[PDB]
Amino acid sequence: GGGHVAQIYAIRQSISKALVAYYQKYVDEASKKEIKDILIQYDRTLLVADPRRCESKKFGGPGARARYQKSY
Amino acid sequence: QPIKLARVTKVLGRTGSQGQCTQVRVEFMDDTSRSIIRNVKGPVREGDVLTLLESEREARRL
Amino acid sequence: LVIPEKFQHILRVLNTNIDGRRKIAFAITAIKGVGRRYAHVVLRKADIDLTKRAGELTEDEVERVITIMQNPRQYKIPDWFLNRQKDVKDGKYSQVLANGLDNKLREDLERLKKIRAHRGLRHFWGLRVRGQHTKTTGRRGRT
Amino acid sequence: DKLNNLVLFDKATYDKLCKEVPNYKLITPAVVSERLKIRGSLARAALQELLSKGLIKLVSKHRAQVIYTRNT
Amino acid sequence: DIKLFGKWSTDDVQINDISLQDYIAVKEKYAKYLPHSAGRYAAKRFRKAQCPIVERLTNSMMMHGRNNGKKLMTVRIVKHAFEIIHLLTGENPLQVLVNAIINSGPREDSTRIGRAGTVRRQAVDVSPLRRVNQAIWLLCTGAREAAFRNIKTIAECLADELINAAKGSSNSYAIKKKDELERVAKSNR
RNA sequence: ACGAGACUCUGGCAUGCUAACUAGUUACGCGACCAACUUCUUAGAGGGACAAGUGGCGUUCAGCCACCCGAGAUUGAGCAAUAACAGGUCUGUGAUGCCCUUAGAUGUCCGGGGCUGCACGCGCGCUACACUGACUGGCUCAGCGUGUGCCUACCCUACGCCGGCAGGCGCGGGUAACCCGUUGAACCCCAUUCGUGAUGGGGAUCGGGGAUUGCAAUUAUUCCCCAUGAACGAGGAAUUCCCAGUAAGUGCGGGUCAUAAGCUUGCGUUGAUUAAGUCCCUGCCCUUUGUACACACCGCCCGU
Repeated sequence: GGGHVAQIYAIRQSISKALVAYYQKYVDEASKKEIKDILIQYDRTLLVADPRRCESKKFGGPGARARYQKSY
Repeated sequence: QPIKLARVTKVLGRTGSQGQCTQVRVEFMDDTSRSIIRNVKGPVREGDVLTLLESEREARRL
Repeated sequence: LVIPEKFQHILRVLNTNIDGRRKIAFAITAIKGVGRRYAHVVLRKADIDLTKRAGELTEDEVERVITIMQNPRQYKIPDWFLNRQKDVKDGKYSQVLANGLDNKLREDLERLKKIRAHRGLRHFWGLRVRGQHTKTTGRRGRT
Repeated sequence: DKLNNLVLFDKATYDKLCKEVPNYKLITPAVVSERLKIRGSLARAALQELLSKGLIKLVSKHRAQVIYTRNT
Repeated sequence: DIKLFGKWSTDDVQINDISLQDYIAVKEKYAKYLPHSAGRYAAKRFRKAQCPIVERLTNSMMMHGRNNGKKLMTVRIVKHAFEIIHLLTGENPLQVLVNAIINSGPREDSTRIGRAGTVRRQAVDVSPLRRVNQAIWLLCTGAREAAFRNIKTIAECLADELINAAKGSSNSYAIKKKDELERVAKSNR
């Protein structure tokens, strides 16, 4: 995948999530909650990505909201 | 020109031909607490702390 | 990382007379046939590096470039590097120099005026010869 | 309107400005370029020659601000 | 071992007062090693106020139409030669670092009067954040023009930017422009 | 009872579910010690968000503001009430009511002047200000979509002649998640760089190298290089559009079509200063009031 903000910070999402799954399925839940809490309390933006996407080119204009110049 | 900490009690509204100033009422905490009104600019959120560098600036209303 | 060359307040290459204010080796706009990829290619062919100190650069490299351009057809190097190629009056690309001569020959407008063509007047009036639209946009050329 | 500075390398004048850099509290290419009003590339070459002399260690490189430091 | 950055720490920087954390607030998940946390500061008002003043400072150089918003630029700026200055200072730059900008700040701006008349302005204020960061925005313009067509450039003003960041005393320039306007509009009290 | 909402489509979220020989893989696996009951992509019967929890304002009602939690907390569009207008369309339609010209039928035939002028008569358009603009070619990038017989003779494209690549000719694949193509002369970046701004930094024409092959193109089709130097760094009166993945930059694809775009309709990519307000200008709506207006203020109307 191309895009810095995509694969970067996804490496940290992956390290947190892989650690979570490993400790949950292998050792217990208490160590999971402790270390996962440390990692995802360092920063929040791991588990949540930006939902922002390019929006549709709209009606009678160059883009989504801009409109062609009106004459009188 | 003392520095006094006061809490916003209510947000009145804007003024001007097109609207360019904001009205709040701030109450003191350590100056024999009483209600004083003052106009304000910028994001001064719901019940935040407005700092009075002076106890004499009022808001001329309407 | 030291060089015993001495700073020269006056330097002369091609008899031009222009305001020497900035640095050199890419402000060679006074030199007509050197710079950019061709000069980079020649210098890389000469196997030289950038381990010296900028600011004080002499003119020997560009002299060597013009020297190789004196006989460019011997080595069969890709020959789309000269300015006016496949012109009438010669099947080759000869040498010329000095300013006040090149800017005119950028528009070889003797035979195209002699033939009684619209092209001579299109070129002469400073207007389009290919048809750049000139009523709302396309107003540059005389200001 | 570039200023005129003595750049000639002489038996005497050359060894009078090369031992003036370490006589300042703030000694960086930025400080020299903003204060002594000579090319910062000259200061970069000076620190490169210092690195060649063997009293520092190079870490990273850049077209404006390079990293040369010491741990002794 | 919860020490902020690789050099600072959150265990020795204490004011023994919990009313004066409006400039530096490092006590929770909001603490940032490097400011490239992404995000949108224009989604809602009171969110650019929720900004960390370090991030607002470095990002608000997003002006002209060609250098606008590009977070790679600001992160490279605040990384490059900051990595150098940390090992090149050794001592504490804290004195100037705080003591020019972060209480250079003004104390009043003005607002419009009635319905007409562009000859004087009624003096008001805000809880310090908006006025300090309006001085910061005019200082964005001022530090730019101190670089814009000037000699000291971008990605090398790290000293002055740490000044523009940290905490509490007075030496600035665009802020004294704001203070001239302060007094002029304050003659209406 | 309509309209509004609901609704439909569309985005945004799954240590979940249904499974893929076109994405994706485990120690009796090689071409290498000197046949995972399906999850990234695709798409389905479902789930998820309700102002739901808390705090504060509210005849403690409707609701509003803020805050955790959360993928997401007024979130793109489509559809859209009788009366309306002598609004446009008879040149979209043996959809359709007849007063009525001409033979120079508003039929054909690579056939054929203009409009591709320059004292502008107007309107929509083609364009970024510096270590940010662009080159090192030194790491896996995006689409949204299109693509070949009723008519029909016209499709999208994978190597060499080789000057330096589309390419004049041989060549296969794809009626398509199978081929183009993990989108074949593109990031915005960068050891060609600006030391304080007319230089290297972004192009006033306009000339050659082989031109995709369209009789014509010039009286609209068809590449980058020599660095030849253009008020070379926020703009009469008047103003148009716009509030977050707005604007703007930037390319790409569909329609038109012969791969004909400076147009339009969509799509991604970089990415956003300002504002969470007002009724001052232009208007609109839910009232009260005045009227000598009702063709309704572009009204009506007085005066030698």
